[PDB]
Amino acid sequence: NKDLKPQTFRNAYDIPRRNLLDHLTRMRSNLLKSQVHSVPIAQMGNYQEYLKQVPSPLRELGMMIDEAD
Amino acid sequence: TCWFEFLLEESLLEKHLPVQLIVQFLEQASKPNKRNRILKLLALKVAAHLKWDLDILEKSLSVPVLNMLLNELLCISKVKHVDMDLATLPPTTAMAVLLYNRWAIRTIVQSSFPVKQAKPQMQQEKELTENILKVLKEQAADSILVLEAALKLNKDLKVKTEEMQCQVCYDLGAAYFQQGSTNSAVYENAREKFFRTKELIAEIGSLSCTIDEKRLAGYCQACDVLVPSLTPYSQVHICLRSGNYQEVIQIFIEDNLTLSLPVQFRQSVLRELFKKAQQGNEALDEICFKVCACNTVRDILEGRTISVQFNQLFLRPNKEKI
Amino acid sequence: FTKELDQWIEQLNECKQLSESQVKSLCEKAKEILTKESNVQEVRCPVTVCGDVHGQFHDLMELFRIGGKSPDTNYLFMGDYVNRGYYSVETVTLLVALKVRYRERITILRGNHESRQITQVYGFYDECLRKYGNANVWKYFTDLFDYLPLTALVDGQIFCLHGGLSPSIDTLDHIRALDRLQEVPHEGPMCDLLWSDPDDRGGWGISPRGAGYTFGQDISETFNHANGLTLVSRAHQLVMEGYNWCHDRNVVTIFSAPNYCYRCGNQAAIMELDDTLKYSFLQFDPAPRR
Amino acid sequence: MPILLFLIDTSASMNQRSHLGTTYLDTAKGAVETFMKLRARDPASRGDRYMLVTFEEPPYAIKAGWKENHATFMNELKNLQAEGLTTLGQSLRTAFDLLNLNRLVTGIDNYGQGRNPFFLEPAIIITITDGSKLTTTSGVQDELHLPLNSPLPGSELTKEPFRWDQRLFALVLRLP
Amino acid sequence: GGQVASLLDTNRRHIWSVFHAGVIGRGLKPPKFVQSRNQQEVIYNTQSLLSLLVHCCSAPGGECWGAPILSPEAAKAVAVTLVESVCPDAAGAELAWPPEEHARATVERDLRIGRRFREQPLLFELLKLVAAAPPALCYCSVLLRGLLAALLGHWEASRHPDTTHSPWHLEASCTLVAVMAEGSLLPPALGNMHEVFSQLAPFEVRLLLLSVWGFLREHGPLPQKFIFQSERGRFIRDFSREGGGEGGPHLAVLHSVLHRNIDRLGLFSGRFQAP
Amino acid sequence: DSLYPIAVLIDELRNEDVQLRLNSIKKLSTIALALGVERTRSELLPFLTDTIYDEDEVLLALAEQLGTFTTLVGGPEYVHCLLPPLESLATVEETVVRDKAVESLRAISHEHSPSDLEAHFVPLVKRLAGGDWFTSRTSACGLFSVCYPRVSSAVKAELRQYFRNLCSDDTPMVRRAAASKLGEFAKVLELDNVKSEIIPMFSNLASDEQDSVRLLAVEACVNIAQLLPQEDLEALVMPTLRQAAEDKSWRVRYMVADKFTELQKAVGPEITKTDLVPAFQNLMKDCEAEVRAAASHKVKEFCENLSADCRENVIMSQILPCIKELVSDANQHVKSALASVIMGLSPILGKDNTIEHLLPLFLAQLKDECPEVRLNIISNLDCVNEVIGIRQLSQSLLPAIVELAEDAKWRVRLAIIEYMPLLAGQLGVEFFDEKLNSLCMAWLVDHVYAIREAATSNLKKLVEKFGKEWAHATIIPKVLAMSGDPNYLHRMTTLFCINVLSEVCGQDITTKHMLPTVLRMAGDPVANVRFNVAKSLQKIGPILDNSTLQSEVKPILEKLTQDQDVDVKYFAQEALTVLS
Ligand SMILES: [Mn+2]
Ligand SMILES: [Mn+2]
Repeated sequence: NKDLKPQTFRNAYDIPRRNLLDHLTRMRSNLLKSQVHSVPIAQMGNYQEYLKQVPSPLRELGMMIDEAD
Repeated sequence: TCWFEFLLEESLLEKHLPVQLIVQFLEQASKPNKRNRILKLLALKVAAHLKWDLDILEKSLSVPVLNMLLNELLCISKVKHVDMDLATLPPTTAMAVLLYNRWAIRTIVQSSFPVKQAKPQMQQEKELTENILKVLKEQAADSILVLEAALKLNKDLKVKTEEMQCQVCYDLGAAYFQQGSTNSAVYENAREKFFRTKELIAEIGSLSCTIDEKRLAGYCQACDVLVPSLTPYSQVHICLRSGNYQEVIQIFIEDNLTLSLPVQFRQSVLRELFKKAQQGNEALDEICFKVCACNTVRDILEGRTISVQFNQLFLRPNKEKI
Repeated sequence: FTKELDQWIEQLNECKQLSESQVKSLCEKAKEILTKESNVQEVRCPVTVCGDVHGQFHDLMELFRIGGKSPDTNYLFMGDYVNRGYYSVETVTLLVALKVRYRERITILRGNHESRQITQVYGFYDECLRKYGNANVWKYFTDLFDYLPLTALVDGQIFCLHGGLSPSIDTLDHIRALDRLQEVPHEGPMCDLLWSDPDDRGGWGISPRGAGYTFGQDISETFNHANGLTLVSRAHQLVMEGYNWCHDRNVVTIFSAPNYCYRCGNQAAIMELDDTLKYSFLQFDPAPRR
Repeated sequence: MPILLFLIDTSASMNQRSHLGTTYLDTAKGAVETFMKLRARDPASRGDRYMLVTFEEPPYAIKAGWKENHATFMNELKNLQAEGLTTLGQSLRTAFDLLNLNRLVTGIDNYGQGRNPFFLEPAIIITITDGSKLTTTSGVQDELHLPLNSPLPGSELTKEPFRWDQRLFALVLRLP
Repeated sequence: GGQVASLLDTNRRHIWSVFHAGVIGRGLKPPKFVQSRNQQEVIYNTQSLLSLLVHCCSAPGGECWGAPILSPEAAKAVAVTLVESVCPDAAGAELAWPPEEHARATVERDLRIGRRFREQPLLFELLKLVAAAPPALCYCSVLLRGLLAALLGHWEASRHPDTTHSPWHLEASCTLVAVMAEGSLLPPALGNMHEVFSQLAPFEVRLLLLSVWGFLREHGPLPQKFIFQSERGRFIRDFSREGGGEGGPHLAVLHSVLHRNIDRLGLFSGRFQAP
Repeated sequence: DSLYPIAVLIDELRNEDVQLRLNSIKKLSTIALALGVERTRSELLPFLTDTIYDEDEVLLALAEQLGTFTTLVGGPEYVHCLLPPLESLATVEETVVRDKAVESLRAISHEHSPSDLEAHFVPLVKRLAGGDWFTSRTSACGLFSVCYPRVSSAVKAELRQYFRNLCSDDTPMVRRAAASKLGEFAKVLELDNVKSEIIPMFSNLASDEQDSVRLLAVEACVNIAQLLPQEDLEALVMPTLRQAAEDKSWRVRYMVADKFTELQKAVGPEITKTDLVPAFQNLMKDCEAEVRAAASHKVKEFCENLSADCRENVIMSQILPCIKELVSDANQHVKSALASVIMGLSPILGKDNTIEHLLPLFLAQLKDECPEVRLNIISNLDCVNEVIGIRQLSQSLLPAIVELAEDAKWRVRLAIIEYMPLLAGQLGVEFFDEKLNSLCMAWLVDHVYAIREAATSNLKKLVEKFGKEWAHATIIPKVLAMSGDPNYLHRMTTLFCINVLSEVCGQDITTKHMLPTVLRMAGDPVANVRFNVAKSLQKIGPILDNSTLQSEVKPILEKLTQDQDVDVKYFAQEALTVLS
């Protein structure tokens, strides 16, 4: 079942054997003071949405589309 | 520079001591004035600055621009061309018609050639080239008679009659070679023209004119092979043409030692012999076996597989075969 | 007779363009080199894989500061080195100069913007006119663009490619058989190769753009399994996190043009491959400008 | 106030490839895209609700009913899979059931008070299918029959599932 | 001649951070396959197999030279199973040759055929064996068409200036035209131009192969044309009766290619005489 | 008919597409060279005045070409005839024509004589401003400025009064243009005439109904304030400055906030201390972050240029009470503008005052969410170290440095590396080794190559300071551990640090610890490693003992020069030739 939300950092049973030591190092570091980037493609080039969730800067003084008009 | 800076300059052509400039002049003068006549005069002057070398004008300037250029030249000096003749004419209007008809023959020959198709304005040029090539195909015979009659004339910036005859006779032989694909008897005239060109080039060795020596050598070799009127290739060819096959077998056995003939050539002549035995002539059966055996030894010495023809020929083996 | 190339690389690193004859000699040398290259250019690890650059030269220098200088770090560029940027000429010239100088240490593929129509419309032509006064530099570069490889293959596993897949293509041998020396068509294999975009889809789909197709997970899964690939590295679309996995980690979209049209505020990334084919993505923000 | 119900065939026979290299389902989805591209050209067509029905089982057959935004319709169309049988009759019954669901509560169908052309809920069902024979778990039905096992309340007053203002169109994809 | 522990070491190589964010696939790719086989041994294995096939195909073994007639039924059997093995047909499998633009719709199948011919060199040997019986090569026309489309695609996509930089494709083009000539799918004039292929560039050899395609469209490699001449007991194709049996336009394009490269094709001009 | 140069060539050349029009326009020099000077000076200029349908493509190029005409017109005497068509060209609605035309006209004033410009230039300004189109008046005020150094008083008065008329116009864009030309003109007019004419006009245009004219009055404030330094100034720029300080126009408050430093230096310290400090105080707490960020750049210069008599008193009484609100602001740009410059007050404020006051502000900005603020805080810590000493800096700010030594942003880490040799230059070997030497060694395995090469140089500086007796003890074995890593960029870092350290380590030291590791990498399967080894042997070649050179280095370079990759071949060959 895809998109079953693996809990690799919360469940050791999800860890593959071949990817065990490196994942162990990663989640060891992550537990200390020190998956992601798999967004759906539809909400991947949304710059209106991204800029809406970002602070404003200081104000000033053939084919069909290719993104960003 | 540009067409305007060159139009006012009466010495710019005298300073650059070109074909791109010539096609720029023609392109500006492409539309129908005194500026047009001045541009044509400048283009003719700078074209004549190159001593009228069609071997450099043909490659760069396209067919319709060069057609316009020499048509303007004929309008400048002369006045069909076949019916007019008058080869005893003033020098300028002699070599002008000579160069124009040499160009006509040369572009017919060039148009017959296959060009590389462009994988990636063009339509107008294509239509114009097709139209002028069509009318040239209509009047190619007139040009052939004009150049042939001129080659028989040696009356005379005068140019040497030897070079002016060698260039044109080469063009005649090339034109005949173009038509030789259709009518094989035409090759005889091409042979004579090509031999005359080789003799004249060996005689004087002029430079301006300059001829591709390799092209002339290949032309002469082709004419020697085609019309008879030596290397083992031509020996096999004449032996096949004359119906003699024993010398083919002997030269093939010698070729197994020298490894001179192409393997493709040997396979093709073996196939031709098989086809002729296939058509009749029961006397060829041993000849087919003999050349098949010769090709088989050639193949094994070259490290290649034994053909199916050899294997089926050795069904029912016989003492003489072995 | 290669010190002048190093001086050109140094000159271009200060955002100084080359002259018309310099660009001409560079393009002849690059055309001579790229003619040998196959459509699927096999690339040996280690290599750093970069996405769209799109004229942002200072962001390309930021990319070099992240991943290392060009002779020392093997680079792979998946198309779109021009348009939508103020310094398209400088960045494309630097990439071509590095390809000429270090032909084994840098690979440059062809993107959808490496075409005459797209460069004319979206402003590489206008930049060439502004910086040179004649379109002969643009003609030289666009004639050079036909020679770029369409795709790349890293150790026979990762399949770097600007756009996406095509319904007419099922195997890499079809891509190798393409006559890539031509304009990017409006239909067919090369067009969809440089224009296609993956999607949360079923089969194929007509693209929102006017060219290419859009394909779902089953398509890329079949493509990966048929061609013996693990991944289809990809660069055509805009990505906000710099990189984004697609299709159950069969396709990854790497974007290397931070703050894409100087307005998107997008983060960029480059994917490093090392001797064991272990991937690490370095996200980088745009370089500090005025 | 038009309604555009799409009865997309999702039988596994829709996985046949055409010469374009795309399955019949891919061209079916593309034909829906082309249809809304052409329909949106008319500026009086702005107010228009699309529905989606497939050949799946009744809980999963409908994928965009009433009060479902156009984005959900698009997302559901893009992600269709051809994995069922050609239960065309059952899908037609559920398509007409979807359309005639609200007719009684709002009383557009005036029963015994005359038929009012001015009281209508316009809709057309476009069923994009192939010419392949109908299929059920039992076998090949070889003729379009509409099931009547679980009638909607009030279905006895019309005697036919399809209503006055509902029309059926078919796109039988025969691309070789 | 055909073509073709963990965690302990990983712990030892570890440094307090993973550094790499993952491993693409199963790590490094293998060192690929390796081949080591004698060429002469391949030649004589092929010889034993082909001799067996010729024994099986021929009638059971008068003139003290000559050979038995290969059975066109036996060679037809070899041809149809060759077709089935290399490309299971029925996309385009009618004996009629389609237009040249149709080759752009079957390009995946043609590349499959081309790879099969490249990987298994004896497919050409069995092709020549099929060609030995004249009418049987017609039934293998799908393979000929597919290989021709693959070679045409290569020559169109070749940026090299000479055919010598494509050794296998040059040899395949030469062998393919020679096989059509031997099977009399081409007249002797058109079937002789595998001599010049090593001399030309890719675009003229592409043009000549397109002339092969055009001739085969115009005439058609069909078995009904092969009339049974009972003077010997084997089939004959005589193109002269079919009209334009020399192949007028195709001879014309070949002679134009010759005239272009007359500096080097002078000696070969005698292999393409229409009479 | 068509042999005539000017019309027949130029019109039929301009009838083509755009790029040919630009080319043919650019060849208008050549048509002047070909003809004699008298013919062009008598004929060519009318057709420049005529056929005005050239579109915006060629007007700037035509204006530039008219500008470069200096000898082909006839000489300095006839060069005044380039005034009419260029002026008529200046009546084009787009902008770039006007400034390009006036730039061209100013250039050809070098050939102009007083009488010449009195006869034509001043009447040109007269008729130009009198035109019924705003473009003519904008070009009139633009061309106005270059007459004063050559004219006499009699027409200086005409220039001054016609400029006065140009201040009080009604259409807005001529007001903006004249307002722009005030500041450029303010630098050349006589001060008494400035008082008589410009100050009433400058004052009542500072109160103009259009915010743009107020903006450009603010622009001209400095050029009108750099002179007139008597009580005049006290009653000159005061009204407009106090009105613009807290003006409703946010843009005016912006552009004042970006210009206080030059104004404050131009009018003495004590005067600004007395008069504009309520304005400065309230500006820092303004409603919008725009003006707040604009003014926050000007802390260091405003404080440094102030009067030492009460510098600390005025700074702690006016700047710090609002700097507290600025630091805890919700806007990242305001804090970023603050952090770049407010830390330069550590010399000015003293040592004890810095430790008592500035350090909590520095720590608050070091914990800031926006990384730009953190980077700006780290920017100039050398001054803080110089005025505070290594002791208090290591006592207070060091854990913040440790936290930002492993920050998310690579630029912050790059900044931290730059001051590590500085701090280690004033710190003890033992404390530095236990605290930061491992931290310095943590940077050589960073993802970013800027960080890696950044702290390579740092290691060179450290070895240059400490010496081999410690580099051998600590730096070298952990580098050699990094030398065997599978990641080839770690091997790159090994080669780079070998290159940089060898220069400052020791010939025997290099030959007996650096050399065998380099000998190991010559067999690496990565061509990057091998050519970098060749380049490294080239770099460390003239450093180590010469006996081992041909004994050990030479055979591998004979092996590397036959490497399969052409890059390693080239680098090995170059190393072989230069080693000699
Ligand atoms: Mn984009
Ligand atoms: Mn793209």
